Amino acid sequence: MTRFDSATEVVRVGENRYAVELDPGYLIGTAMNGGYLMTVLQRSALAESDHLHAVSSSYHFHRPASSGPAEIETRVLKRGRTVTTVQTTLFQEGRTILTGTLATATLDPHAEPRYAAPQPAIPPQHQCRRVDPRQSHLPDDGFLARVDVDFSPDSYAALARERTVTTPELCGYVDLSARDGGSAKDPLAFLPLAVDALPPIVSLLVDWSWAPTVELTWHLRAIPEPGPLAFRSTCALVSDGWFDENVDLWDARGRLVAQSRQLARVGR
Amino acid sequence: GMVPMTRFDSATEVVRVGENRYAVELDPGYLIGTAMNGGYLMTVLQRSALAESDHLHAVSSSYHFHRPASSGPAEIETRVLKRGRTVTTVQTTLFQEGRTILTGTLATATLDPHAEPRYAAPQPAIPPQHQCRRVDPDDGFLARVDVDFSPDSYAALARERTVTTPELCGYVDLSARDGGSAKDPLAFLPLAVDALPPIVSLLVDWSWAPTVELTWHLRAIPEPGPLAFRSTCALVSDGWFDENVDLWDARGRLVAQSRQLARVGR
Ligand SMILES: [Cl-]
Ligand SMILES: [Cl-]
Ligand SMILES: [Cl-]
Ligand SMILES: [Cl-]
Repeated sequence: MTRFDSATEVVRVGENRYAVELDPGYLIGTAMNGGYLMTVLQRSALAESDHLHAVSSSYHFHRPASSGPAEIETRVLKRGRTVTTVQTTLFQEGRTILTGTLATATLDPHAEPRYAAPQPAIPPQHQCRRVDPRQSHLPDDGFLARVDVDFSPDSYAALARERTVTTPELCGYVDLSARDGGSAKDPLAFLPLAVDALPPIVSLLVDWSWAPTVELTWHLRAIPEPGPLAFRSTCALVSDGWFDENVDLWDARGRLVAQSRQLARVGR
Repeated sequence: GMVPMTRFDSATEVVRVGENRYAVELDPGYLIGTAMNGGYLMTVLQRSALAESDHLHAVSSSYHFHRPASSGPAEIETRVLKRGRTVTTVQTTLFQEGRTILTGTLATATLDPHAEPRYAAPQPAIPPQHQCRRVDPDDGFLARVDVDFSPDSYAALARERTVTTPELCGYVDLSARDGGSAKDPLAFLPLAVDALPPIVSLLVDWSWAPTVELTWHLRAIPEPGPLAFRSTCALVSDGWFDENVDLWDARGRLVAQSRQLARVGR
């Protein structure tokens, strides 16, 4: 087992009802990381579905969650031969935290694209640079110790402020941490965390290092084989406190597997 | 003279029939075959959502399309999920003939009309509207909008060009035929993001291309007038494609970012 496998398990407690334990190791401060809460909700949805994969998932974040127990309430909105859509909502201390709606279907793992834009040039993982997480009061050194994130030299330079930031862009490789048990066993389970496992892109543009997510929708495009994911994060506009963070993930083979866009407002 | 209001203004109004309950008439003029255009269905849901909100604007709207709608009456059911000082989130579902058509969840907030970007990537180069081309010809959806394509985009659609990267750009607006430019562009954005030819047309022949999910974000209050657009797509595989539409207003300000995931087949 990897820490993630244990941390993200959801137990069926009743019909359309699940129980989960939020692992404080995924705290980014006083709130749980959003991607971790997505991972748990994704599990609830596929448990209720006749299809294997979460092909489009839209999540609306209402309030921060903390460690300990949380409860999940699911609802199938539409069942179909190709697409089955499930609504899943997370509760904690009598309050709604987050709601997701997921279009589930079963993708062909050997499907050949009819068209595919090339993966943008990203340096090999060995030429990339990682920042060793220092110790933290957060349980087991909090969120930053749950994932290994390798940045291209330019991305590192950007985050470390040792270079000019003309256009906001980060890239490199991401995976579950070596510390917690190595690469994800089930990549698909990890994608919802992966899309939200990187430094907020806004940190490169205004002087806020984070924002609570308001909305994130992400799409599964191909079935990835296990291993670290190549990532690229961009932003087209910061205005009236609002910013867009666009994260794409590719696999070892250069196959686009995830396209994510979240919207968040600074100072909330 | 001119009509004091557009077809769109009448066609997309919603009546409150009870608590968290609205009635709406789907205008057959917005049909693409037997199924109502998705953006028109979004416009109507957005109205119901804002009617239930203490905030003015639909900042993030995520929509899941369960089944196609036909013309005639439909009923809308709303639900406030979260109320806040900055954000209020409203769920809204559309029903027709006892069946769930579409469900949207909208993060609503009030954006500052005078707010200026702290950062902005550049609008892509798009020829002016006068150098663009409109298809010369249909009492359905294509007559509800006026869509001008860059010469290269027109050439691509007309198959007069070798397409490499699937891209379309130009200007879009409510049609002259229907009363001219949108009088409330904020109400028109949910239709605009889904008012273009499917991007997958450039890559494959297709007989059906239904939207599965669309999420779009409102980035600035647009000034009235035709919207500059750009539509792109990164992968068409296993019968699915992504359609990414960005919209800018007359002053080159980014106002909408849309991504939909859709099926494609023959
Ligand atoms: Cl925090
Ligand atoms: Cl059903
Ligand atoms: Cl079906
Ligand atoms: Cl509330």
